[PDB]
Amino acid sequence: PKKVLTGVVVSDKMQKTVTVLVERQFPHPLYGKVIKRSKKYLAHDPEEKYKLGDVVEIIESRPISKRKRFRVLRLVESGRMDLVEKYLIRRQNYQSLSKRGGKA
Amino acid sequence: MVKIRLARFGSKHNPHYRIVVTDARRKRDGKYIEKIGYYDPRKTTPDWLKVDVERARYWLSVGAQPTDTARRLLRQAGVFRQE
Amino acid sequence: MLTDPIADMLTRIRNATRVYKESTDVPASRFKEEILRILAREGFIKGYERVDVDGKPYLRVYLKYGPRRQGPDPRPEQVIHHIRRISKPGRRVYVGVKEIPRVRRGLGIAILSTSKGVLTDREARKLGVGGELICEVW
Amino acid sequence: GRYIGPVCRLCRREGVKLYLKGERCYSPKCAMERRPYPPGQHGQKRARRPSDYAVRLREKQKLRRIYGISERQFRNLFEEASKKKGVTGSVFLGLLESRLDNVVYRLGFAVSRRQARQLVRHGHITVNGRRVDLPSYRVRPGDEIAVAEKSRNLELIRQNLEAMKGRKVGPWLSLDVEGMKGKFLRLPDREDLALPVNEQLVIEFYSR
Amino acid sequence: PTINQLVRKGREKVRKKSKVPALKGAPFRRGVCTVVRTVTPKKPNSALRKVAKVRLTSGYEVTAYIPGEGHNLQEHSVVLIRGGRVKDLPGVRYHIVRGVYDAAGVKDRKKSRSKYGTKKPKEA
RNA sequence: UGUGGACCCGCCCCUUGGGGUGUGUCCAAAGGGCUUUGCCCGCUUCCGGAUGGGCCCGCGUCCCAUCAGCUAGUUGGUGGGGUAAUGGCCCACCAAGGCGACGACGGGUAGCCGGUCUGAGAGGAUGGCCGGCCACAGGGGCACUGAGACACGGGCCCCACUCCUACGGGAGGCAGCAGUUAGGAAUCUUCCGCAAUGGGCGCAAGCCUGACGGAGCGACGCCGCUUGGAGGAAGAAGCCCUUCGGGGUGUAAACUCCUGAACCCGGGACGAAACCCCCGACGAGGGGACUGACGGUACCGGGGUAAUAGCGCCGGCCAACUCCGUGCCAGCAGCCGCGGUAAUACGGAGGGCGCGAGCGUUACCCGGAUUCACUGGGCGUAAAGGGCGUGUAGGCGGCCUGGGGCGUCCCAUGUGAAAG
RNA sequence: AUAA
RNA sequence: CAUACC
Ligand SMILES: [Mg+2]
Ligand SMILES: [Mg+2]
Ligand SMILES: [Mg+2]
Ligand SMILES: [Mg+2]
Ligand SMILES: [Mg+2]
Ligand SMILES: [Mg+2]
Ligand SMILES: [Mg+2]
Ligand SMILES: [Mg+2]
Ligand SMILES: [Mg+2]
Ligand SMILES: [Mg+2]
Ligand SMILES: [Mg+2]
Ligand SMILES: [Mg+2]
Ligand SMILES: [Mg+2]
Ligand SMILES: [Mg+2]
Ligand SMILES: [Mg+2]
Ligand SMILES: [Mg+2]
Ligand SMILES: [Mg+2]
Ligand SMILES: [Mg+2]
Ligand SMILES: [Mg+2]
Ligand SMILES: [Mg+2]
Ligand SMILES: [Mg+2]
Ligand SMILES: [Mg+2]
Ligand SMILES: [Mg+2]
Ligand SMILES: [Mg+2]
Ligand SMILES: [Mg+2]
Ligand SMILES: [Mg+2]
Ligand SMILES: [Mg+2]
Ligand SMILES: [Mg+2]
Ligand SMILES: [Mg+2]
Ligand SMILES: [Mg+2]
Ligand SMILES: [Mg+2]
Ligand SMILES: [Mg+2]
Ligand SMILES: [Mg+2]
Ligand SMILES: [Mg+2]
Ligand SMILES: [Mg+2]
Ligand SMILES: [Mg+2]
Ligand SMILES: [Mg+2]
Ligand SMILES: [Mg+2]
Ligand SMILES: [Mg+2]
Ligand SMILES: [Mg+2]
Ligand SMILES: [Mg+2]
Ligand SMILES: [Mg+2]
Ligand SMILES: [Mg+2]
Ligand SMILES: [Mg+2]
Ligand SMILES: [Mg+2]
Ligand SMILES: [Mg+2]
Ligand SMILES: [Mg+2]
Ligand SMILES: [Mg+2]
Ligand SMILES: [Mg+2]
Ligand SMILES: [Mg+2]
Ligand SMILES: [Mg+2]
Ligand SMILES: [Mg+2]
Ligand SMILES: [Zn+2]
Repeated sequence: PKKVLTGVVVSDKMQKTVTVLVERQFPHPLYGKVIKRSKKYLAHDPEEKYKLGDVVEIIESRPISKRKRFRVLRLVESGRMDLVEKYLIRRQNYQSLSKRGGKA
Repeated sequence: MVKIRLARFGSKHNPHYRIVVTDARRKRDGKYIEKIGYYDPRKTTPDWLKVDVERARYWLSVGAQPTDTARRLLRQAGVFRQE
Repeated sequence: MLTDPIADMLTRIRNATRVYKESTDVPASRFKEEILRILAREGFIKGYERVDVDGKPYLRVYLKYGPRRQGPDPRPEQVIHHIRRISKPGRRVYVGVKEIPRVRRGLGIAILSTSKGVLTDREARKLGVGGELICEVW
Repeated sequence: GRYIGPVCRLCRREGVKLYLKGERCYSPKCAMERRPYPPGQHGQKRARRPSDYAVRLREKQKLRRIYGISERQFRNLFEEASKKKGVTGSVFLGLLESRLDNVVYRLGFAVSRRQARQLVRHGHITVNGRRVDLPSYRVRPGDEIAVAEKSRNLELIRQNLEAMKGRKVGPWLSLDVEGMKGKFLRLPDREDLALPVNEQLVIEFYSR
Repeated sequence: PTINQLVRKGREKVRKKSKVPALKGAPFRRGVCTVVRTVTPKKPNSALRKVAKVRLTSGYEVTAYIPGEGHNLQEHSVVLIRGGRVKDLPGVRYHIVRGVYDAAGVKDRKKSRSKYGTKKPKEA
């Protein structure tokens, strides 16, 4: 089966391409606690249709670029900017954590 | 081209062949597609040739080609016999 | 805040028995209650009941001990020798039916929560499920 | 056989009549009766308390030095008997006792086991009518242990079996004289042998 | 630690540094003597102890001990070292094999013969 | 010639470039052999099967954060080129993106796996024989030919090295089998055979196979086997000890009889029945013939000799003690420790313990080590609470009801090759 | 001064 | 007790 993931668009600043973020709950090998863990996929949005905040299903597909191997399969729910903001702070933090300069 | 042939499985001076289907370019004792019988030449036991005609027939039906020996053994276990 | 309310109860109970109270109050939840149902059934308590302290809903557990003993120290044997939370927050513990533990060669129980509901070890194995291993009691 | 040395200095180390010689061991000797202390310039001073270990060690030696067998071949049997199903101790005894070199002794063809070892290695013993010249060979149940057809009128064998006429052989062995033929009925069970070994101890020594 | 912490960091496994860089891992290593010495022990010991500074095919200069009552090693003797600290001379971690190369076997020794490396006294 | 296929455009079904269908255009072939009018082997186009591959994806895959920022084909778009085929694979133009504390970037180390060792297990260590995949063929590039190669015993070029050289120029490439040399603590025969199995070409007969089947060297490892078996003193000699009576080596030896490893003689294999040939039909089926490297070996039968034993240890841990020598020396020593003139710890002897065609040593891995603790640890004084707050991410979160079913549980089913 |  | 130096 072409693998199908569900995710959150955290970027459409790109011609015909969305950045869907997909998470996966799972029990940890040694320690057993459940750990979340997430990965960014580039998805083919051929008709610049879906916008950030959309929650979409992503489908395994013959490659469109490198990085691009999925097409946005359908829309689930829309608008939910919590996870977008969630993901956005997450990277804003990186400003500190360094040697250099920037309020995180 | 896929063969039907004897892969060598005994030990030194004690040979046991394992009749198998395999791509003809495999090493003799390497990875095979399917075993369909065995054969001890030294007849050390009351059962020393076994086949499974159906699988043997199957493979032949799709152009498995038996070595001149495997064919002998195949024939002997009644693989060909149509009467 | 109260991070695990089940351990709170499990403990609340452990604490009470070690000073031999007649009963103890836990603040109430169906899930807590659904455990006491088993504690009670398997003989570990005398049972419980929804009392009501200061207008908020509690489950009074009625504890159960041995008979008075011999020599120095006549404090009776405990019935709940031992009782401890297995699965906890930030370490949830789930088991297959083939993995539900034999506690003390069955001299003790192991309450677990399945989609057929809260159940003893013997209950789930002889009923074919598995679930979140809540706590051993022996 | 194996070990090939003074055997009665071993009788005298285990403090037990071991009968590693059969005949003379029934005389007023076996070494034990008359002089039953340990060998060596020292074996007559007040014996210190054996360490927990010595006790379990000396006990294995007592068992192994009976059947006359290398530790390499002893342990190999014990490990096998261990892996195996059943009371791993008595299965061990069953295994030592299942040895052809020993079964020949049990059926009184040889008067000792050292003698029974050689009787096999020199080919005088047959199993199921075929010859076997290996002391190791594992007798299974149902097997018949003959004296070789062309060995029958031999001196050492004649005396040895006119002596067997009218004597009883273990409840797990058959035997007919004149036919020079035995039969391994069954693996003996722990109470069938009368071995001066704790044996439970032998297990403990092999996990030290 | 908390589980979330083991998750975050985890247990660090233990590295086990060698007691004996005779490199290669190898059981033994050949070298030449670049001085034979006498050394004083420590602690509650006193005696004169035979050692060598060896320069190895490992490309390493280590100080070996020369066991046995009698020894025949000189400031250019080739020798085979073999690991085995001498408890009393600090910084002496390897031993020299007696019976190999320039090093003679101990003389007229009758007991622990294969250490010290002496043949079998022959007669009937 | 057009069965049929390919390409453009249109239409239908399908849903990514899958399957039809119409016009137009384009594309086929090779002969050979005889028991010579019919068979055998070939050739051409299309559809399907089998087998072998390419590419893409989810998840898993060592250490350093004393490596925190990284990226310009970089990230996506359009159109091209390229390929069997997708794709920044490559190119032009356009947008300004992409990745990172869930560890990007850099550095260090490493072929990965089935498995292997260890462990009660969880775990730890490993990837050597064998099997699967990948990568490489003096070092670095490159394409040609092909169904397949960027090609170990094919081509070109640059580099380093050895060799021939008439000074311009040429020739090589064992990480195939043996073998030499060097380095090293250390690792085999320049052996026999294509008889078997397998491969390539041939219609076949055959040919070619250092694949392979065998032998050879090495106790390197496992397993099996021998150096004998029964009798034999109230206990020889020698060596040892002693309370000067004795006690030990010890049934051990001598010696009596009994079997008979070595060795000699005779028979002597299995592995091999197919290809081929004959009848039948060149099918099914039946009949016949040839073939053995190992090897005069394995095994069977007769003859027949008492016929290799070492090494470690004996203070405690740890089975096993007595004399002499030595005098903080000579030495031992895994740890604690022995030796300073009465040493069961050093060197010898007698005796003893343990293994035994081996026994010790050194090296390395797991174990004991709950001594990195998930199972299974700790931090008042033993090592360990951050000098204190505020708070970002993150972790965690009271009671009641309803939806969903991500986690969790259950049933069925596919996969989990062989070896182990 | 050093070792017991 | 056995040693080591001024
Ligand atoms: Mg050491
Ligand atoms: Mg010593
Ligand atoms: Mg046409
Ligand atoms: Mg047409
Ligand atoms: Mg379509
Ligand atoms: Mg069309
Ligand atoms: Mg044409
Ligand atoms: Mg023609
Ligand atoms: Mg295919
Ligand atoms: Mg650009
Ligand atoms: Mg393109
Ligand atoms: Mg493009
Ligand atoms: Mg990296
Ligand atoms: Mg590699
Ligand atoms: Mg592994
Ligand atoms: Mg452990
Ligand atoms: Mg290798
Ligand atoms: Mg390998
Ligand atoms: Mg090379
Ligand atoms: Mg070559
Ligand atoms: Mg060299
Ligand atoms: Mg061949
Ligand atoms: Mg062939
Ligand atoms: Mg004798
Ligand atoms: Mg004879
Ligand atoms: Mg004779
Ligand atoms: Mg031929
Ligand atoms: Mg004909
Ligand atoms: Mg035929
Ligand atoms: Mg003799
Ligand atoms: Mg002792
Ligand atoms: Mg004296
Ligand atoms: Mg001296
Ligand atoms: Mg003295
Ligand atoms: Mg003293
Ligand atoms: Mg001594
Ligand atoms: Mg010692
Ligand atoms: Mg252990
Ligand atoms: Mg551990
Ligand atoms: Mg601790
Ligand atoms: Mg302090
Ligand atoms: Mg402290
Ligand atoms: Mg503080
Ligand atoms: Mg500070
Ligand atoms: Mg502080
Ligand atoms: Mg705070
Ligand atoms: Mg927060
Ligand atoms: Mg939450
Ligand atoms: Mg809750
Ligand atoms: Mg709900
Ligand atoms: Mg679910
Ligand atoms: Mg398997
Ligand atoms: Zn005796």
